[PDB]
Amino acid sequence: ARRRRAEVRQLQPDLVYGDVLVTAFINKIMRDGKKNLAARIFYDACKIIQEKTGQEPLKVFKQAVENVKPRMEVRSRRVGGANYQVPMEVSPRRQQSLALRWLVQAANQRPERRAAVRIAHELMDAAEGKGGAVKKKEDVERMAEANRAYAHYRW
Amino acid sequence: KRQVASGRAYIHASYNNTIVTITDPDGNPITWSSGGVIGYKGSRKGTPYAAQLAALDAAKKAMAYGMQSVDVIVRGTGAGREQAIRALQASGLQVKSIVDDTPVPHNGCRPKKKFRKAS
Amino acid sequence: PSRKAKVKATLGEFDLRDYRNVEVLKRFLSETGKILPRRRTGLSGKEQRILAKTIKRARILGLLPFTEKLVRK
RNA sequence: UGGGAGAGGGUGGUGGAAUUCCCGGAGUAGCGGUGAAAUGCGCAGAUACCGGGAGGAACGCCGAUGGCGAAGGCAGCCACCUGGUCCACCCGUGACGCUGAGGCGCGAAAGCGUGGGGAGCAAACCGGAUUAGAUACCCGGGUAGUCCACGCCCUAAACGAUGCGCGCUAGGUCUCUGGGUCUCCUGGGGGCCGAAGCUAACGCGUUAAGCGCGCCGCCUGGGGAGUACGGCCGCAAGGC
Ligand SMILES: [K+]
Ligand SMILES: [K+]
Ligand SMILES: [Mg+2]
Ligand SMILES: [Mg+2]
Ligand SMILES: [Mg+2]
Ligand SMILES: [Mg+2]
Ligand SMILES: [Mg+2]
Ligand SMILES: [Mg+2]
Ligand SMILES: [Mg+2]
Ligand SMILES: [Mg+2]
Ligand SMILES: [Mg+2]
Ligand SMILES: [Mg+2]
Ligand SMILES: [Mg+2]
Ligand SMILES: [Mg+2]
Ligand SMILES: [Mg+2]
Ligand SMILES: [Mg+2]
Ligand SMILES: [Mg+2]
Ligand SMILES: [Mg+2]
Ligand SMILES: [Mg+2]
Ligand SMILES: [Mg+2]
Ligand SMILES: [Mg+2]
Ligand SMILES: [Mg+2]
Ligand SMILES: [Mg+2]
Ligand SMILES: [Mg+2]
Ligand SMILES: [Mg+2]
Ligand SMILES: [Mg+2]
Ligand SMILES: [Mg+2]
Ligand SMILES: [Mg+2]
Ligand SMILES: [Mg+2]
Ligand SMILES: [Mg+2]
Ligand SMILES: [Mg+2]
Ligand SMILES: [Mg+2]
Repeated sequence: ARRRRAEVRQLQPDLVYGDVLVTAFINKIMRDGKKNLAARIFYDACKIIQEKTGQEPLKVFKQAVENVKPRMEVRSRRVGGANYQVPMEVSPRRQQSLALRWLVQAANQRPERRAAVRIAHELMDAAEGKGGAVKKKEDVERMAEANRAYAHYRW
Repeated sequence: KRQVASGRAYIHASYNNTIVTITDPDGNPITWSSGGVIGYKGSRKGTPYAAQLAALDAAKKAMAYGMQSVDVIVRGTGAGREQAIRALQASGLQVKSIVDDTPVPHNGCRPKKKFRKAS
Repeated sequence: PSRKAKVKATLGEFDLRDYRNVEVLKRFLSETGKILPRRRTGLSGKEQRILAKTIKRARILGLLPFTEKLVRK
């Protein structure tokens, strides 16, 4: 993006929730272009968040996400030869991107054999406040701010 | 312990550190801090954040004597002078007035090479 | 910019050689005991040069200051 | 004769800011330093703050794109001693002028004698770093020296890299100093742009490299070489 400012492509609303944030997560769950396979995993997991919880998946989803959105992170920079981790805020678009990605990544790191389960189980632990997705998040934040001595390098 | 209520706050900014000395209404020091007194051990001492803490530390230490207001005296130029001030204005302590009093010779001693080639 | 009125403009008939007239000379020193530059005092090369000689004399007598404290920063 | 502007020079005196040191108070763990550090300093209490002393050196703002001087070069303030120079009047001498081999004097910094003084800075040196090494650049110390008196040395990018003097050849603009019928004229300086013209160009252009006259000094391809030798000069280093 040396020229213009790149336009964030708009996604197709969910066919089961008319939600774009879902399709987004579904795409991240997606492997080698096989979307059908992906979609299933999600819904199948939504049905599992249905049984094991009176709350509707869509709601568990949102919350799970919301908790894993980092609000601060440390990006590098060169000064005097040494490298400094400059703590800077995190734009909305990126917060989301890191969230959904982190979930799926944390999910597939889980011990349960069935995919749809891991996505369901990670999603739950998420909204709950626990889970490695959130651990990754809290860590990015610990990292950031924990360098407040270099914050005077406003990006 | 002695109770003072009002006093002086001398911020001494440098490019290597920022020390702070809180004194009674007529110069005698009550408490003090610096980038060293607090954690930072090195070049970190000069950073503005360091300045902020040193300010707060000294500020806090001071209130443990009653100090409620202070007159500020700034000396020197440094990557962390304004922050020390801002820190004291927020340290609960009342900042009666800020005043620079950085020493400057009316041209006298020959500076080290590190500062010449000037003019 | 520098247009809050020239120092000479405000004063009236004064003796630039009177090193005791602190009330007037006072007008030519900045917020600090520093001698204001022509672009501010509004004097002429010849006058400003005379003023300076005077201001300095005053300082020796204790009438005027060599330096003052800034009150902000 | 009357009037003027100057860091022009010499001597004495004197003021305040800052650095260092010492004394005292108050305070307590660090200060310092760098790209990052370490050497270094600190509980025998440093750094930071306040008060008092001692000492040396240099004068902030004004300060300019400014002024003075034959150059070197010259700024805190006061007094004394002293050189140059500009303008007005148009009053005296009556060509008494210009240049100037040699000579004599002056001559930044460093350096050299003898004697002082040494706060800060700082060749050498002693150390810490950096580096492949680091006889450096960066950091901590530090002697000569830097300051003064007296005597030497006499060099330089001592530069406008432009020898003095005089006369002549559009103007515009800014500026420092005088005089005036103080829009603007006149004179002496300092800059910028430019007529004619000049210049290999770059550029110069009433402050000439322009147009001319007088006198001095220099140059004659590069290296060898500012060397050798010989003279002068110097205490020496070395200079011509
Ligand atoms: K010696
Ligand atoms: K031509
Ligand atoms: Mg498929
Ligand atoms: Mg003089
Ligand atoms: Mg030790
Ligand atoms: Mg002890
Ligand atoms: Mg003292
Ligand atoms: Mg002494
Ligand atoms: Mg002159
Ligand atoms: Mg010169
Ligand atoms: Mg006559
Ligand atoms: Mg006659
Ligand atoms: Mg000489
Ligand atoms: Mg000398
Ligand atoms: Mg000597
Ligand atoms: Mg030193
Ligand atoms: Mg190398
Ligand atoms: Mg080595
Ligand atoms: Mg050194
Ligand atoms: Mg020159
Ligand atoms: Mg000649
Ligand atoms: Mg002109
Ligand atoms: Mg002229
Ligand atoms: Mg003129
Ligand atoms: Mg022409
Ligand atoms: Mg021209
Ligand atoms: Mg001529
Ligand atoms: Mg020529
Ligand atoms: Mg010759
Ligand atoms: Mg030859
Ligand atoms: Mg030679
Ligand atoms: Mg030689």
